[PDB]
Amino acid sequence: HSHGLFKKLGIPGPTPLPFLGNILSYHKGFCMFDMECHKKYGKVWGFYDGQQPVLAITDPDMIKTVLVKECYSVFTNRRPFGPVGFMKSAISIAEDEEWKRLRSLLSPTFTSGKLKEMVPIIAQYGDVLVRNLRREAETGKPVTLKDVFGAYSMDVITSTSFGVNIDSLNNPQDPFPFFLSITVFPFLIPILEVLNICTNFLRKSVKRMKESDFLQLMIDSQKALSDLELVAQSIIFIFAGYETTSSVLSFIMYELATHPDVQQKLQEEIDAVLPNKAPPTYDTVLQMEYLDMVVNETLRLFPIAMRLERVCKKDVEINGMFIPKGVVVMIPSYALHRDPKYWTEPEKFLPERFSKKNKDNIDPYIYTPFGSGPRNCIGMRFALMNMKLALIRVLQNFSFKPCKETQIPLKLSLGGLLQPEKPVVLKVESR
Amino acid sequence: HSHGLFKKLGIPGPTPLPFLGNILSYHKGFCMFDMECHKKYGKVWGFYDGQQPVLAITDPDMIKTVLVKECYSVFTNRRPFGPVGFMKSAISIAEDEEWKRLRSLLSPTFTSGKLKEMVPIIAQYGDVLVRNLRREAETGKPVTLKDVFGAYSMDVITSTSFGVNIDSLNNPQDPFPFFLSITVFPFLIPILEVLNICTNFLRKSVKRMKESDFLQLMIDSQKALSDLELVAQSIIFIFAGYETTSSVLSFIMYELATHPDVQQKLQEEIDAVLPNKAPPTYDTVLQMEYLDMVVNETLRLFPIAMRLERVCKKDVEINGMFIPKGVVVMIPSYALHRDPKYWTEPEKFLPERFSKKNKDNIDPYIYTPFGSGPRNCIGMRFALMNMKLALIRVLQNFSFKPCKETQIPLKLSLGGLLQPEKPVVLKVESR
Ligand code: HEM
Ligand code: HEM
Ligand SMILES: O=C(N[C@H](CS[C@H](Cc1ccccc1)C(=O)NCCCc1cccnc1)Cc1c[nH]c2ccccc12)c1cccnc1
Ligand SMILES: O=C(N[C@H](CS[C@H](Cc1ccccc1)C(=O)NCCCc1cccnc1)Cc1c[nH]c2ccccc12)c1cccnc1
Repeated sequence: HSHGLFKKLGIPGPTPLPFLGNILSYHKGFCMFDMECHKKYGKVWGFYDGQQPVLAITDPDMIKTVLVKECYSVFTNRRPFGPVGFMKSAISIAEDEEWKRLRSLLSPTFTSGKLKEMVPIIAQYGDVLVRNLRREAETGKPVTLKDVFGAYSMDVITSTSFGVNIDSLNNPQDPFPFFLSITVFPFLIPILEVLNICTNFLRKSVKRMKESDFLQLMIDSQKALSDLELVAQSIIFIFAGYETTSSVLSFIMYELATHPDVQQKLQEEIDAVLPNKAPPTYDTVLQMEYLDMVVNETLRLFPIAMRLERVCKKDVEINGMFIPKGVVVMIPSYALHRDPKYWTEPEKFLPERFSKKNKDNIDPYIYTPFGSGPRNCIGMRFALMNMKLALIRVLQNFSFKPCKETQIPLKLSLGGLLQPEKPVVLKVESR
Repeated sequence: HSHGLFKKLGIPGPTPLPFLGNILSYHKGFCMFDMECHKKYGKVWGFYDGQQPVLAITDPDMIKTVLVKECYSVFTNRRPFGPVGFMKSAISIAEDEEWKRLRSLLSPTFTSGKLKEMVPIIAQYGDVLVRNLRREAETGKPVTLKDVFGAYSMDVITSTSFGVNIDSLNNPQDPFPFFLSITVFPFLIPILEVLNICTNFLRKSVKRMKESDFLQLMIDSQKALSDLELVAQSIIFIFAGYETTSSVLSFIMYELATHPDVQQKLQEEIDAVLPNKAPPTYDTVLQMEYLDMVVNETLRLFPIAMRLERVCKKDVEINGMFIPKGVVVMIPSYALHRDPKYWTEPEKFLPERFSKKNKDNIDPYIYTPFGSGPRNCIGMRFALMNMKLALIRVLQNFSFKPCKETQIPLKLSLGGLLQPEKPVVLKVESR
């Protein structure tokens, strides 16, 4: 019934099938859908996830309008996500006024100082990361990167926010389809919101963080903060600092392997700023510009978010286009990062895109790997530091080459989340 | 899970059973529940319709705060009602900005002038109402009031808004449980919102009001007005002008019958202002004060709405009480109209409560038969005029006495909506 909203507004888009909308088109993944749609319809198009209208925009001013200018007023919240349960109070899932309070309460966790407090602490598990890697390198056995990176990433997040120290080769107490049917049956979300389909593992263990850091800064600031809400924020932070940190690290190492000129040119800078394999510090990391380039260029090819979303909470007319209340506005971050109308040879890995000679010819509303505006990635600065500190210690000791079973070229997960089809396996040699 | 919100806030209320909340207590009707709860817990209490917290308030300043002071900001919308379908666009069901536009677009329908245009037109079907009554009076047969009143009321609404003239003794083309399960399964509302469970009778007939009045004033003002939205507003107006007008008229005549001193004292005023059985006009109706008293006192005993409701759309602290977002605030209009801490002998029918000698000792936030603030009854003035014009022509010609089968004392419908258990049947004699 509601499948004529874009036929009405004169906005092009793929013809939706009843009930399904255009979800059958996701058979190649969200990214191949947005890339094709970006070609088919232009700067603006609209489709339907079930009965839910999605408006895709690609205009830098419209994107600046949505994510920044009209954030607090109209585009405060993301698509409703359920069933969540108590996790409705998580910052990334909370809406309107409740989200504003959580954003203020958790913002001072990633100040330039609180991050600088974390550099002496992060410098530990990188040496566990090297020593765990020196074992699988002295034996000529190819290495699953996400295993030893995730083992590292998990070690970082548990201490940077709480303080628990665990080598992630022994028992790691941290375990963690149908979401398609959720889009045809979003009416089933409130259904599952009563049968408590939301494990009690950390729901009582992290709840029993009696402690009698991020965990410190929460009870210290407790219209204040709750406790079951404190657990939910811990779950969000623990996931992000693990999966996002590890997945991107595998992405970077795959590119350094298939582009050995970029791997050596980066190794030459690390030994320069840090001679005699010096331990990386807060200020020596921010000095390395080629490392910043390699990180940014990998995030162009693999923005793990793929899409930025905002629910339009009332009728508006942004940049000369009427947008009705309830529409989910979408920024195809993946399709924008590979749009040839902005990037030269956009499928190629070229870190020189982000050189200070060329970093000005890049629109920060086309390149948006961390979002933008008041609801951008809250851990953007931390994640950049945690990854870079990891990249320094690893490349200071090991080089990386492709293996026989290394998937070249890498296929993206044609499924839901931005991951590789096959895991990233590379040979590791010792310098 | 959410059954501790009032246990937390220190707000008293009946202990909710899981899933059901306190809906089993509705076995005597909403009114006997609110009256008892008003006694048990005092100025403020809270219960649960399923999993849905309801906060009942009785404080005149708090009521003034909710319905008027913080209407546009926090208490804009009523409880979500579904499945509705296209009727989501009806003014009484629409929310926030969409409702503001509809309220402005439909407000000038009931100006003092547009109503005055309707007095010469309403004066027709009252004579059909008398002539239909003179037949069942010359025969000594008791009369079902709501039949001949509803036949009258329907005749008024179809012409006052569109223009169609029909004696309501021939075929009337206007026909019109589980809502309890809706409260335990409000998660099922979005479910039914896709299977179009919302007849096409006027959905295409009223949609085919080509006309090529309320209907006039809609296309004339067509960020403007739509057409399927035009149908929905017609359905709302047609129901209200029928059921509310007829039901209250039966209520008034029952009270005049069981209180013949009030019936004669009212008949004496009507013949005074309108001698020689003069036709009532706009200004002769507004002059009759005892008729205004009888109308108001009946609306005290039988406020057909029973309850006023507002969804609290964000955290607030009104009159020194914190109220969390999502709570449905409720004004027990029925229980307030019979509260002995404001009314003397509140079960007795005493029109002298509203005499200009005593109409000042009445708080207009305790007596709220039409709501209050920007979202009060939009047809308040019209309905008062339509009923009073009907009461004049009827009492000018007939007196009313109780019958053998007349339910004395009247039992209210222990069910959902404010109606009598048995229909109102009274003997009609000719003056
Ligand atoms: C390479 C690593 C990461 C990338 C590329 C990334 C990217 C993003 C993006 C694109 C968004 C959405 C922004 C928007 O919609 O405008 C986001 C949100 C968010 N990120 Fe990250 N992120 C990363 C790591 C992290 C880390 C380490 C944390 C640790 C706490 C984190 C916490 C969050 C939270 C809480 C949100 C939701 C913010 C809100 O709704 O207010 N992320 N991230
Ligand atoms: C004796 C007759 C009537 C009584 C006692 C009555 C009472 C009420 C009450 C108590 C409300 C809710 C106000 C609030 O929540 O604050 C309401 C709303 C409403 N009434 Fe009436 N009403 C009557 C007749 C009518 C008539 C004849 C119409 C014709 C159009 C009408 C149209 C409406 C509408 C559209 C609303 C919803 C207003 C909104 O949501 O903005 N009513 N009425
Ligand atoms: O994963 C989606 N997330 C949100 C809705 S809640 C989700 C809840 C969650 C918590 C923990 C683990 C998985 C899921 C969440 O809290 N995730 C951020 C936390 C980690 C993180 C990841 C990346 C960067 N930083 C931090 C929409 C979204 C759209 N675009 C985004 C971009 C970035 C972050 C979130 C979003 C999504 C999954 C499937 C279907 N629909 C939505
Ligand atoms: O009937 C409820 N109505 C609303 C929700 S939508 C309802 C939709 C409707 C339209 C037509 C016929 C029946 C129902 C509506 O449009 N009705 C006003 C129109 C007539 C009218 C009646 C009286 C006075 N004026 C005009 C809540 C409400 C709460 N208190 C009120 C007081 C007055 C009006 C509405 C409300 C209710 C029924 C069962 C369960 N929940 C809600």
